Amino acid sequence: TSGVHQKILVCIQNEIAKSETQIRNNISSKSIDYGFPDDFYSKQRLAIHEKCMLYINVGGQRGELLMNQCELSMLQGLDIYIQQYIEDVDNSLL
Amino acid sequence: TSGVHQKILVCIQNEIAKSETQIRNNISSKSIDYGFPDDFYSKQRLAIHEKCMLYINVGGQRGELLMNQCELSMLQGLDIYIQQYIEDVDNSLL
Amino acid sequence: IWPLGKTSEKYESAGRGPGVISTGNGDYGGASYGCYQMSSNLGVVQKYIQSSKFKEFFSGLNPATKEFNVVWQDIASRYPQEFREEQHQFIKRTHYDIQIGHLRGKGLLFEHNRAAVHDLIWSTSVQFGGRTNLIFNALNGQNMESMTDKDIIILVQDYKLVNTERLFKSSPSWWSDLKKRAVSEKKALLELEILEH
Amino acid sequence: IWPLGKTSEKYESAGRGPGVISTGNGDYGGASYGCYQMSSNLGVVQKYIQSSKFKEFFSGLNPATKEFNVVWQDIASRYPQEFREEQHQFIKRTHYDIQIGHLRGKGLLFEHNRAAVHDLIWSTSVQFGGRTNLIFNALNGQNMESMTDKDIIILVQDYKLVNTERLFKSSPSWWSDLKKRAVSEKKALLELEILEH
Repeated sequence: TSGVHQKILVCIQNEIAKSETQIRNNISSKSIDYGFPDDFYSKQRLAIHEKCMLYINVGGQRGELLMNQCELSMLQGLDIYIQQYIEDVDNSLL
Repeated sequence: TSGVHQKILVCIQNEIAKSETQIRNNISSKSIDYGFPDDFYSKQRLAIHEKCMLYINVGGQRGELLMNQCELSMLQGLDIYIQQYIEDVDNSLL
Repeated sequence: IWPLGKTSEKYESAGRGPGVISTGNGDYGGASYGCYQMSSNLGVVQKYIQSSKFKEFFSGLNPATKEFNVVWQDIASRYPQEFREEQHQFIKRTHYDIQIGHLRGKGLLFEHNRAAVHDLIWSTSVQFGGRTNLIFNALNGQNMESMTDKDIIILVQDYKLVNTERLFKSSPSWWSDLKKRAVSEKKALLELEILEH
Repeated sequence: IWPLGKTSEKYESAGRGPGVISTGNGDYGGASYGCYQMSSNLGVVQKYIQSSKFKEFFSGLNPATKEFNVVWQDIASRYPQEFREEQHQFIKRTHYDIQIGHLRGKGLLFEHNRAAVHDLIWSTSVQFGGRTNLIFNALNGQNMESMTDKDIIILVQDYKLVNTERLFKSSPSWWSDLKKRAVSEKKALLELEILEH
């Protein structure tokens, strides 16, 4: 990247994309004991977006890095949360 | 509480109430450099609700404890996130 | 003559009448209703009203509102025995029966035993859900006779007690009480099994 | 004759023409446009189009769409100098001018100096925002002469470099490059200040 702003953005956004994909794949998996609502990903993804977007107000490129870095952190959390939930439903029901 | 389910619920819910209140108070504080959208709390609070509510599927009272305990954890996180954001905007702008 | 679920009532109903309404703290606290405190936030009281002989008393009203609450307590005071009994039956269907039905399909039969084992089934089904695997797991790899009511009770109550931390990771603050409960119910259930015969 | 912002162009425009469109990865990646890659996801390209002499070319079209993109590259190929120049001016207004204006109100004046100090102002305003306090803070408690262009440059570039970790907590993975950048720009700006006179 050599400090090129846009190249940094591309790198983080690729990680974000991987996280989003892993989360949609979990949710999609078909057993209705998990009970994920229809628009669950899209409503959570959006909520994460609006939260992280406040970081633009911090100013300039730095704001974007923090914003993109927040989206990544929130999605990584969402993903772990969902995995954990799936594991708990699995070992609790019969 | 002596293990009475409902008494446990009341205790956790009181902590939740305190967290919600601390978050609304932060958001409400008036300087438009922070730029919180109008329905920011209510949309985030709702998103947190739908996420934690999946825990009911784990079954019975245990599901409720986990659900309520998740709401508390998410709100504690949201609160810290918002405080941090406010501190970063404050020491970045002029 | 042993009321089903009596062993664990102090954790579930805690001596509440059928008119007991509590208002919840927090944005999503809502209101909780009756002996077992059906939560409107969880959709439970709404489901109960859908099925109740009292359904039409609540027509056009919604939970966690002053008007709903007046109707709820009117019914409690005019039909304390009817209301209480139907509330108990609603919990029985939504938990006890479900666990009985699932254990029947996994091979486990209790048709029927002393009130003690059925109080264990009730208690365990309300605390962990009508589809919990905790009993079936407590009993895993076990010839279904040479198994007395006493063995069964000891087994699942010991299982509940050692799995308290796994089952309640998120809530280490409530471990002490949750363990006290499993121990306390073990003792009550063994005493009840003897008084049974 | 020194193009304003030239010292940091390799971090901002990186030799892109005014027709450069990149598609973003992720649900909210959108599209980024021009020499400085105005992001549609951030609302930036929309704001630029609102103000552009080319506004009506885009009538009824939206960013991150095939049709918008055809218009954008048509304008780049028919007006490469005009498009490039106006894009640069849009960045100047949204960053440089703002930082110049705020420093003027905090007491700091640069009317004007060698291109080097103004390239510092540009660079710093694009990287940290038109309202950043980083320059004003780098210079805190300092008589505004006995302050050469060289002192100013050394001061804010040293400030940027030691505050890299405080300013970018969330991103410790990009520290190495972020420090290399501040050091690299310090050297370029000092060389430019000398070539200035």
